[PDB]
Amino acid sequence: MTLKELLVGFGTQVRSIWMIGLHAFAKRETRMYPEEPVYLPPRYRGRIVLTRDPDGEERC
Amino acid sequence: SPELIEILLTILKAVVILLVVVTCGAFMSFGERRLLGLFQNRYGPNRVGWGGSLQLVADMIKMFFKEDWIPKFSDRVIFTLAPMIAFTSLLLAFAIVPVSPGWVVADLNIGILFFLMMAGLAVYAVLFAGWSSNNKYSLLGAMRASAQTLSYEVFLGLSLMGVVAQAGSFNMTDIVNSQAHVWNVIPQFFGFITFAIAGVAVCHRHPFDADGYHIEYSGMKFGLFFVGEYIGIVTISALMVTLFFGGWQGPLLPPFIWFALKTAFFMMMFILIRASLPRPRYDQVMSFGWKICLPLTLINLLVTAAVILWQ
Amino acid sequence: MIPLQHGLILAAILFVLGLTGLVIRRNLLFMLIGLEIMINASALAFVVAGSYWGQTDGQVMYILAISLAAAEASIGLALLLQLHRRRQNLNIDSVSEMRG
Amino acid sequence: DRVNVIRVMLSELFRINSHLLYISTFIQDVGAMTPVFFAFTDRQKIYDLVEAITGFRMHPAWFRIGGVAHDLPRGWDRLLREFLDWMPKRLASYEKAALQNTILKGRSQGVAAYGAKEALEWGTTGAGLRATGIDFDVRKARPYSGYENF
Amino acid sequence: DYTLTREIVTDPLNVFMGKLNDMVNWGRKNSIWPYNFGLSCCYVEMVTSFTAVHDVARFGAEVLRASPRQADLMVVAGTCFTKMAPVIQRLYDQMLEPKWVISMGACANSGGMYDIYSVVQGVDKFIPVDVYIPGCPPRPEAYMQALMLLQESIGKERRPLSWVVGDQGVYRANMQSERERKRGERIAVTNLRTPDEI
Amino acid sequence: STEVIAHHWAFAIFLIVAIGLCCLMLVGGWFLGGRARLSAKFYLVAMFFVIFDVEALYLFAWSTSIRESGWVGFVEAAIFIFVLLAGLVYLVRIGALDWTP
Ligand SMILES: CCCCCCCCCCCCCCCCCC(=O)OC[C@H](COP(=O)(O)OCCN)OC(=O)CCCCCCCCCCCCCCCCC
Ligand SMILES: CCCCCCCCCCCCCCCCCC(=O)OC[C@H](COP(=O)(O)OCCN)OC(=O)CCCCCCCCCCCCCCCCC
Ligand SMILES: CCCCCCCCCCCCCCCCCCCC
Ligand code: SF4
Repeated sequence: MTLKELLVGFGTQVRSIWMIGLHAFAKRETRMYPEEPVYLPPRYRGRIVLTRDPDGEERC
Repeated sequence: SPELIEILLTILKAVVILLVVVTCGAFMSFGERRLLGLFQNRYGPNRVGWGGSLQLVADMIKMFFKEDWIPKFSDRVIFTLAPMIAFTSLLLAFAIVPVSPGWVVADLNIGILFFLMMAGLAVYAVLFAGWSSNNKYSLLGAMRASAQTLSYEVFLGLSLMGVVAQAGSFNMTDIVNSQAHVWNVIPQFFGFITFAIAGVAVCHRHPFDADGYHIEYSGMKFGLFFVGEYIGIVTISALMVTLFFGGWQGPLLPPFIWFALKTAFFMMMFILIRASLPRPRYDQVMSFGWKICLPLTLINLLVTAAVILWQ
Repeated sequence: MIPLQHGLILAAILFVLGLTGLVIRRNLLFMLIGLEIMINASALAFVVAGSYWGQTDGQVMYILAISLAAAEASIGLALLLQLHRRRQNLNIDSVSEMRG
Repeated sequence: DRVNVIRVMLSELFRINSHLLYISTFIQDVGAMTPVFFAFTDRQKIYDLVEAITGFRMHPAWFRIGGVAHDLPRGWDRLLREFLDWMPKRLASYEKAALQNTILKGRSQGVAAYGAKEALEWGTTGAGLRATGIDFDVRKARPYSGYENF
Repeated sequence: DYTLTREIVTDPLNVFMGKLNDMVNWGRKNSIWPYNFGLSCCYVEMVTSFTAVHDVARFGAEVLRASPRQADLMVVAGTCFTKMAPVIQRLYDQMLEPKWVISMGACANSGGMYDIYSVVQGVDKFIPVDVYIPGCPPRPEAYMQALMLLQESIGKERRPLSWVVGDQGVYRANMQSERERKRGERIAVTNLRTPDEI
Repeated sequence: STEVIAHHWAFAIFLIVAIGLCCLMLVGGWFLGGRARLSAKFYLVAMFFVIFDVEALYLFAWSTSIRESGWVGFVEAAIFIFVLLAGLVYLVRIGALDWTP
């Protein structure tokens, strides 16, 4: 292949090494389940329950 | 007698070196996991023990107590023999490394030649694992990996011949005594880079790694393959420090400390290269091994010879 | 401490073993293997002779011998691949058309 | 009109999610493994907004005959602002780290190429058809759900 | 309580042998290598759990294997289509002991919403399952929770130490159901956040 | 001597401990736990590796004694490496060293 292509490709590889090393120097984005509890929005569709009215009787 | 205690002390030094190298290979399989986590904006295994230190023992126990399995219509001796080669070849190649003044296993007259012998024997692990599995896909993958390995082993020796040409001997202690003023990373920079690529490629590391030839392996044989891979990484990094970075030489710290930091530096760079680089295609890899690196090593040796004969 | 006669006899043993393997085998691959055995035995004999006299010439002849062995193994395996492509069998007795 | 804008925003959020998955999966298929980790972090930002709005991540089932299941929750705009400030730097980093790498270009350029005639005769739509030069997008040719207002 | 396979029995468990069996179980539970197997959307959430924002590698369970021989855990994450069921059975048979199964999602659990002509109604029709995850899809942290449940199940089981010495039976602990374990705290919930806010 | 035989003993112990460790590792793996047509390009690449490996051995022997061979040795190694690169160029230009056509 062309020597210019080889030099440009070597530069791109060096750039990739540099960005991944800088990403190593960055801050972690990991949410530490189960030590860190998962934040769920209020309308999250998880476990189904049956509720009660304010008088204490079951609403169903 | 002083001779007997000197012999036993040297034997104890060799056994200590061997145990530390095997432990370094396994513990830096775990360290590769942790460093991949660190490079990938995550943590890696940090739960099994204090900081994940017992995760490796868990892996070792899991592979020890797995059901041993060999394919039925397959060869048994060749299948069992391939992981032994993949472990033993580079583990034995470590034996020439000078770690510090007074700590060497074999101060051979050949040295570097013994490393070349071990790599040449090391290709048989891939070939044997591919043939013995009685799988067409694994056989084809192993032939591909072996062709790549030969494509880079063909210039590994010359990439080191630059350093031997400067030092005038095959011995390792004389090579590190030839670095008392200038390390070979500066004059043998082409030799430095070509030995880096060759050492990565003969170890089947990223980015140098028809299905794979390890699919039929399981249990403790898979563990042999992987631990032999990381042991080879330790050996290649130590060879790199010995040849191009002065070995034990340093201004302030004790020599073993300097050797340890440089070896750890190059193993960290090994894992960083795994994390960062993308994997090229097959034909591009063989063409970069043959067309670029082999004439580069030949020209590097020629220019090195002309330079050293100039003075 | 090592006799020269013992090294020469070891080389002769390996040479005649390679010759026997060359003759008795119908498969061309084992014929090539026996040829490699014989040439390695000859190179070993040259190493023994050079080491007895304390000369480099034995190892130099060893280098020339293994260069020849590499070239001959390359050519022979190319010919064996050609035979397996054309005739789909490695029986050397079937390659016998010219006679008289 | 508010139904149209809500459905358009949800569809564009999920389109960004799918495209991030596709680009990261392509980069992983080439041989680079770290952009899939970062693209899944961006997918987690999108999933934070989608979880806030619909209460689910992957299969919201939130559109309805005649509208959507609920009104937008209070504070959705802050999460949308956070995602819109987070995304472009990450996308530029993805391009510079993987998409401009010459190894990826050698693996990708010229591979499995077809023109406009082959795309038309096989019913190819989407990015392949537009990559053949044919300017046919449903959101412009046959507009729906208030896409003409954007 | 325990279940025997080669029957409901008691705990069979010397003081060195018990400690070393505990070390075997600890090594097995802290080194779980899942099998790479993409069926449907549940696999997308499973590989989401593998990524950096969740980092299931912290538990030592990130080593994804393309070969069933090197995989200890099979995560059936997706619908069991009738054409894919012999493939799943063959992949499960190709695995080696000890092998564990996690059903991920309603499709793998029971067939889910696809009670249809071309779908097998749950992977436990033909493959034993140790941990079930409800959800469609379960979120990645639910997969991590099922992983922890699998570790608790593994750490309480008794397996043959060697194939030449000792009892070769496999003992699986009949653990308490998670529903009855969490019924104390789940029923006591009174007020939740209103869905109007964020 | 004393140091050379100490190093011989250390090297032999290194050999046997490494081999025994690998064999014991596989023995313990077998013990523990309970039970239940290729193209000619491969030949060409391996053949090229063999030929250039022998030529590399010649350069190995050259490189050790540069300052004992003078400029004549450099000249002879220069014709050697010129024929080396001529063969390499010959292989590259005809398609021998290309995996794909
Ligand atoms: C020093 C500390 C660390 C030491 C550890 C070891 C380091 C080395 C690790 C291994 C490096 C492997 C390099 C693999 C090279 C593969 C070459 C290749 O595939 O080239 C083909 C590619 C595209 O070619 P093209 O013809 O365009 O494609 C066909 C078109 N459809 O063409 C190209 O991409 C052209 C450029 C090819 C590569 C040039 C050399 C790259 C060297 C690796 C990067 C080093 C980065 C810096 C490292 C730290 C330095 C301090
Ligand atoms: C599966 C098993 C396969 C076989 C494994 C090995 C079997 C034998 C095991 C026991 C070996 C015991 C050690 C032998 C002696 C070691 C010391 C020695 O060789 O000393 C001689 C020489 C010294 O020279 P030097 O010190 O440089 O100069 C001063 C001279 N007094 O130094 C030398 O000559 C050094 C050069 C020779 C070193 C050879 C080391 C072993 C090489 C074979 C490795 C095989 C790898 C596995 C198979 C690969 C795939 C087939
Ligand atoms: C990856 C590196 C593996 C190295 C294995 C060998 C370790 C040998 C340790 C020797 C320690 C003592 C060295 C001589 C004394 C100089 C240093 C004194 C302070 C430690
Ligand atoms: S359970 Fe739901 S999310 Fe999982 S595979 Fe089935 S349809 Fe997809």
